[PDB]
Amino acid sequence: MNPIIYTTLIMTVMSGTMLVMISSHWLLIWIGFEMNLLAMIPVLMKNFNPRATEAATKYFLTQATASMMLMMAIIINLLYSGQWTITKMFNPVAMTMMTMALAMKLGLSPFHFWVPEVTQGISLQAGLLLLTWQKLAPLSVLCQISQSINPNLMLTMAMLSILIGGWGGLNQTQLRKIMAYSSIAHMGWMTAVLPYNTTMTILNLLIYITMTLAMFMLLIHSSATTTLSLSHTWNKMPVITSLMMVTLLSMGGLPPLSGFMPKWMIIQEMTKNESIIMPTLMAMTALLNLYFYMRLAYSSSLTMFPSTNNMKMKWQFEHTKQMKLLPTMIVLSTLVLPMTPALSSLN
Amino acid sequence: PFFDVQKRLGLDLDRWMTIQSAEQPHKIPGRCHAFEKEWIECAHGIGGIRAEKECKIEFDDFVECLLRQKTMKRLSAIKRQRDKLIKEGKYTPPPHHLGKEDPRP
Amino acid sequence: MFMINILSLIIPILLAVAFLTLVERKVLGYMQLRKGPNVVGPYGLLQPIADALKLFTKEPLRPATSSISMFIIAPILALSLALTMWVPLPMPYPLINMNLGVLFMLAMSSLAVYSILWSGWASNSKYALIGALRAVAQTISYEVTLAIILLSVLLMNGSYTLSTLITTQEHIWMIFTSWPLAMMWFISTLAETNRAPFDLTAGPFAMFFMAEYANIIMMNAFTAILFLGASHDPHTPELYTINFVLKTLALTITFLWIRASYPRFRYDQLMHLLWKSFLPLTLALCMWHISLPIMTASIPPQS
Amino acid sequence: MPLVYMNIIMAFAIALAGLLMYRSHLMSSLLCLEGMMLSLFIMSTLIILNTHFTLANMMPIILLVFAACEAALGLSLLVMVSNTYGTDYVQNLNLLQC
Amino acid sequence: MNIMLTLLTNVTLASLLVLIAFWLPQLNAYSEKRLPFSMKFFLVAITFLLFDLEIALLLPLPWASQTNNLKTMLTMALFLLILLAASLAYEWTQKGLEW
Amino acid sequence: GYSMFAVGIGTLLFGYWSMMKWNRERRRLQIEDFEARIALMPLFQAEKDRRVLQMLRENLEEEAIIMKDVPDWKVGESVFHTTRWVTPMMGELYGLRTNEEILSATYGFIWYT
Amino acid sequence: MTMYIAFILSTIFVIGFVGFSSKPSPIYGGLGLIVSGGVGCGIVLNFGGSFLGLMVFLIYLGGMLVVFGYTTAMATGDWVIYDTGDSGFFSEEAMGIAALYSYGTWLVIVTGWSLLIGVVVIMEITRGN
Amino acid sequence: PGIVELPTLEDLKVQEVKVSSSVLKAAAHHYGAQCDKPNKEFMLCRWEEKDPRRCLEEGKLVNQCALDFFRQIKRHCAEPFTEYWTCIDYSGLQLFRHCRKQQAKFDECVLDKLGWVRPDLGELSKVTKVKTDRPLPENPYHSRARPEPNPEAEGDLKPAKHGSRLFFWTM
Amino acid sequence: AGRIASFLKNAWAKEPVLVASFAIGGLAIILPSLSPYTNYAIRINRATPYNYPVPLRDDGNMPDVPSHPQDPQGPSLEWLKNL
Ligand SMILES: CCCCCCCCCCCCCCCCC[C@@H](O)O[C@H](CO[C@H](O)CCCCCCCCCCCCCCC)COP(=O)(O)OCC[N+](C)(C)C
Ligand SMILES: CCCCCCCCCCCCCCCCC[C@@H](O)O[C@H](CO[C@H](O)CCCCCCCCCCCCCCC)COP(=O)(O)OCC[N+](C)(C)C
Ligand SMILES: CCCCCCCC/C=C\CCCCCCCC(=O)OC[C@H](COP(=O)(O)OCCN)OC(=O)CCCCCCC/C=C\CCCCCCCC
Ligand SMILES: CCCCCCCC/C=C\CCCCCCCC(=O)O[C@H](COC(=O)CCCCCCC/C=C/CCCCCCCC)COP(=O)(O)OCCN
Repeated sequence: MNPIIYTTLIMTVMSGTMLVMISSHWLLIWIGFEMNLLAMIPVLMKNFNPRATEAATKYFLTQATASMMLMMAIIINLLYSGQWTITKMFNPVAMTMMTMALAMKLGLSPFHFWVPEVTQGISLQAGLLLLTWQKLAPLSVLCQISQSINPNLMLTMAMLSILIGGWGGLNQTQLRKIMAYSSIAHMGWMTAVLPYNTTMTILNLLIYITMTLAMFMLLIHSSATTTLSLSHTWNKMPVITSLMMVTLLSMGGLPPLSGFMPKWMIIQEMTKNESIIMPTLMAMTALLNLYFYMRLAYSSSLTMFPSTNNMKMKWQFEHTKQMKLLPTMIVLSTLVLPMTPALSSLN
Repeated sequence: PFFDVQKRLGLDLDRWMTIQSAEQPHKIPGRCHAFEKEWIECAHGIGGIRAEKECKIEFDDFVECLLRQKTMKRLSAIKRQRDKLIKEGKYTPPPHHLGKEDPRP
Repeated sequence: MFMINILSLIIPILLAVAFLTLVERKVLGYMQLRKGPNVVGPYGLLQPIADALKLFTKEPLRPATSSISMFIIAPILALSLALTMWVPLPMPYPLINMNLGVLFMLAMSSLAVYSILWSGWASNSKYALIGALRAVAQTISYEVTLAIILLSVLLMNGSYTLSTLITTQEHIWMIFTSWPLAMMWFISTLAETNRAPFDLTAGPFAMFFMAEYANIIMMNAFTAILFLGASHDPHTPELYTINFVLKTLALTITFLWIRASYPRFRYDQLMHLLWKSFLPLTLALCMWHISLPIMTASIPPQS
Repeated sequence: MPLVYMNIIMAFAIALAGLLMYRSHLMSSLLCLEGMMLSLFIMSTLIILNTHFTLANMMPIILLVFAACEAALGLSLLVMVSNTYGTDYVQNLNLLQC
Repeated sequence: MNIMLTLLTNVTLASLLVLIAFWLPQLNAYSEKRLPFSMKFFLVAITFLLFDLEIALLLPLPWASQTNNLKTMLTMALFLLILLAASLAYEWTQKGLEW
Repeated sequence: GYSMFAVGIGTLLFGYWSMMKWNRERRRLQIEDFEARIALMPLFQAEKDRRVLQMLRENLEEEAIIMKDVPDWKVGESVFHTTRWVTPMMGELYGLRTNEEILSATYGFIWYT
Repeated sequence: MTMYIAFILSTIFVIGFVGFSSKPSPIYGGLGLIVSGGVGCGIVLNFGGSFLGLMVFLIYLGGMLVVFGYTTAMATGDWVIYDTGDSGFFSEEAMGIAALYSYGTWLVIVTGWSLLIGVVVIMEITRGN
Repeated sequence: PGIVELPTLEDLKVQEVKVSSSVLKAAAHHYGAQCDKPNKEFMLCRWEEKDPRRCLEEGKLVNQCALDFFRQIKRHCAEPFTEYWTCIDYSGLQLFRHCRKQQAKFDECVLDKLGWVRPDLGELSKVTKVKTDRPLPENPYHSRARPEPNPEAEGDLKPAKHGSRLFFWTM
Repeated sequence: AGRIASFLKNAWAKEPVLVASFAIGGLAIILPSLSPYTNYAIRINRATPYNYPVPLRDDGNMPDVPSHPQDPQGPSLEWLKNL
């Protein structure tokens, strides 16, 4: 498209998210969600193909259903108390409607089915945007009303999301579907600590966004969307594969990498509330995510796969376009564990 | 999450529309305006937990005004008992309630 | 006696449509250096009755495979809307007095496209469907500018009440305050009813014809009330009724004149006419008529 | 909460269930979202009028507008999908899978 | 009550007349023997719809002129009309109004 | 060319001036009507209060007659904790009255056209 | 009582929603939704919302159900909760709706920006290529 | 919770003003000019007490004063008033403008008979002051006592003792 | 200047509708900020009493508040009458 129109649409998406974040009226939050959805579709359809159109229509159907459910929750809450301010709901039914709408918007299980398909259909930059920026508004709304949520429902959906992400990632050869299932598992981790501490939710969100940005920019740099395409990168850019392996190790939650910071903290927080069984199951299930991250690392950087003859020509050229923030993203996603107490900044 | 830009800048982007008793055009009064004003003045600055536990009387009155469920229950009970008595035949409505009264301006 | 009032509003409108057919034929004939129907009846006055009897006796050609429900519903909706839109109008006293009478008329006009859509879809022909799509697109396109012009003009009336238009124009006609909007409104009402030069398209056929001519008379009466305000004396409303009827008749004869005077547009040509000449001027004059009462401290009373 | 509110709520629930069925004809899915928004408009208008909350008389119209804008986009999407297949069937959108 | 009765009378008369028209000639015996989907019509329909949404917002303009805040109301009305004009201009310059 | 545009602008200005005068006169007439309503308002308020109180007392008397056999009923018991006067609901005034005037008080203004 | 006209209107509303929720022959579903919209407009008008009912009936029906039908053709207990006082010499609904410009500047800004972006988005999506 | 107290039917009995709205509109300007003091007493009491049961005697007073006003009208110029109201009653909108001549005749008659001057434009809408001896209600809303606020602690900040104290971190 | 004059003359030919629309819209934007009758319109809107004017309780320290509408003190509408 035209760069002016693309920039306008990106700023409209950001302004919708911002509208959701800064407003105190439920109508304005709904309007921000509508603005975000309206400006998000052409970004998903920036490169025209049938798969992108299918992904965009599935995404629109899901998000529009979620928006209608959210407005139903708002109107019921207004009916049982003539209040428009985003605060504790005051109605049991309204809270459930709101929780399901936000779970559908976030992609939490059992509303996860759209995330892998939409991520696979759209390009890598669209997937980066969808998996990073599109989680801020629903999570901010959830943080604002965390005192209202029924812990049973939120924790059930969190554990279901972790299990579904772990199991669904094991069966994937496509990199975008792997990222989608990883995002589902990380959302499950994020929403299990909302009833207890929203600061841990925000810390997990920030760490996950950093790692996802690094991984997507590495996948864009070495333009691969499959396992076998990524297996060719060592024969041109071995340093990229090494950085990707370290980032994958971090995403699996291994100490002393940055990815260990959230789960640890979250587990720690959940222990202060006499919740022992649930964090144990969450860690055991995160072992599945680690397994398929390790399989990707085996296929990419820890072993040398066969190459082709035409690769020689690619040896004579270098990238024209570069990401300025990719080194910073890699460093922030691998080596910030010593700076953990800085989480007191209420990030 | 919530970045309170309006409070920092003093903008009032959407706070004019949040409650019944906030400066309606032409000073039109909300049906539950008195009840909401009392509930708000009870719960100001106290915090959500203490507001929920301590201002329950005002919120109950505000809710009742808004939905009138208890008034509906009482009116239905009165009508049902009156219907039972008229079916039994030991009660007769006065001329006022039959439309035979003398209306006043 | 409300039912008697409803009948006294409905039956005369249908009679007026029936004799408007004869009036149009005779006017076109005399404009074409000939006579109109002057044989059936002393002065052609029995011609509409003969046409109605012939149409109601002739076999109806149901397509034998078309959607029966919509094939019947479309003329019902057409007649119902055409007869309903006369209720809001004040001549001088309206049968039904509405606060938002103008908005009600606009909503009825917006509904009127469903008959076109359903009749086109029922015919079970690709060409008929294409023609119906042309008609629907033209109708919605021109009702846009009808609505915008209407609100721009009403910004001087003070409300959506149709009776207040009589009070607004007690001294001067609204034609002098805004003639350009009236010109664009006249062209848009021509386009809305599919009258020339915008006419690109047994029993039920007569029903559609009656609905269309009823909408023609109704639109002309609406224009007369909106832009040519007749003086009303509360102790003798017959003067207002006669004056309003004469203005409506003049506007209808002006439609006949325009039909007899000009060739017709192409579809793309009238699309371009609207979307590139009326809408820009309509928006500009809407801004102007928003600003004018505030600039001149001439805001109408009601709020 | 009287019977009219429950009738409108069950209308919204019926529309939501009909949307979640997906027999075929994605146009029907759009129609179901549309009935959902219509029920939302009706019930919000009833609540706002009953409580005499003068300012929120704005928000039904706004809701309509925004929802209507959404409808437009959906139609576009539907149209484009048809341009690939010649029909708006739901079962044609199976290129992307879990 | 008056409006409902008037609507019922109008619909009843239309129905009676259409059925008598459809059955009067049925008493006497007689012989009794695609794909294209042009894109421009959808676009004009969508433009009408987008414009229609803009029309609703203004609808309250006749009442908006009595507020004592004439400056703010005038500014917002002109802003809405300017954005409608900008929508028209954008669709014009991008070949959205062509056949 | 110039003359036709000049004629159009001139008639526009004439219409603007005439409607300016007429609309200012209409504003003054509306202010006069509002003043008359303001002058009449206190009597209407007194009559409204007295009518509402009479209807409430009649309903209370009928409730006292009817509820004599209900064990736990208290005649004229409020449903609000507050002692503050609450504007009566429409069903409280016309609950025991005839259907015709219930429909009147409910839909007379809405249905009157 | 007129046998609860509001209740029967709500019942017809629910029946129409059931009618088009089965999704038979999307033209028939559209017509069922049109009937449901008319009934809901009747509900709002009978409640007292004249302007909002007419907004439903004009914008909703005459524009967007019309566009849905166009696109489809191209392809293959009451009376109790009410008030006691009056409004004055004006209608509260109109004043509140009217107040958006004076009070709702933020709403106007966001809605206008959203509609302009929607026009741009529609053209970009339907561009093709 | 409690019993709602209502005045008896005898307390609500008053000599009523039994003239139609056309007569009232015809007389409205002079009525507002003449019967102003009881009306303002009643309306000030009505917005201060926020209770119909606390304003009944003032309503009786305004009824009596309106009756006195109409008795004066009846005694001196019944015919001029009757002609003027006939005109007001005819019009459906009851517009003052429609029958200016009738109003002029009525105005002349009252001034000569009662020296009454019709209030000008913008006078009856003025906000005026009322000399009343009724006490100002100290708790018109019948509110409860507001709950005690939170302690609102204050002090001078010192560094956190032994740092963050988070796991093995010494700062 | 010269190029602007050439552009306006070239647009006034073959595009008169757009020129007229832009001129009318620009006037509608600019003129209200310069008219001296806008404040008169605001004052007229302020002088329209939709609600009952609630009297104030006299406390012996309100000289500018009238006791009767006929009293000289209080807002006047002679500017409105002369208009
Ligand atoms: C994985 C590394 C992530 C790094 C994050 C990006 C780094 C670049 C950011 C650029 C500078 C950010 C500072 C923003 C300037 C003004 C900040 C102000 O606007 O916000 C204040 C607060 O700012 C932020 O809270 C501080 C952000 C600092 C984040 C660092 C902590 C991350 C955990 C430790 C990991 C190690 C990272 C350090 C190595 C770089 C007040 O917020 P408040 O309106 O009152 O409430 C909203 C938050 N609530 C709802 C949770 C209460
Ligand atoms: C200050 C920060 C600037 C940079 C950040 C900008 C963020 C995006 C831009 C949009 C935000 C603009 C802020 C306007 C908020 C409206 C509220 C404030 O401005 O006051 C209003 C003032 O309104 C004025 O009209 C402001 C006019 C500004 C709007 C016109 C143009 C806006 C365009 C902004 C972006 C829109 C799309 C892009 C266009 C290019 C209310 O006036 P008033 O009547 O006293 O008070 C009402 C209360 N009453 C009833 C008790 C009296
Ligand atoms: C009730 C009153 C009725 C008034 C109208 C009666 C009609 C008389 C008979 C003639 C009508 C016959 C109908 C046939 C359709 C004719 C439509 C038509 O052709 O108009 C087109 C025409 C031009 O299009 P084209 O020539 O094709 O070229 C454009 C592309 N370059 O469009 C227009 O010009 C529309 C303009 C309408 C009038 C507006 C003129 C106003 C301009 C200056 C006004 C200034 C006022 C501003 C405020 C003043 C402040 C200082
Ligand atoms: C500050 C006021 C703003 C608000 C007023 C405007 C409201 C409504 C008007 C705007 C509507 C949208 C306009 C969209 C512009 C597109 C024009 C366009 O692209 O047309 C060009 C041609 O038109 C142009 O030349 C572009 C605009 C030309 C200038 C028009 C007037 C500009 C300003 C003139 C006056 C400015 C102020 C007054 C100065 C005069 C002295 C008072 C091509 O025409 P086609 O039909 O596609 O093909 C024809 C070739 N075969």
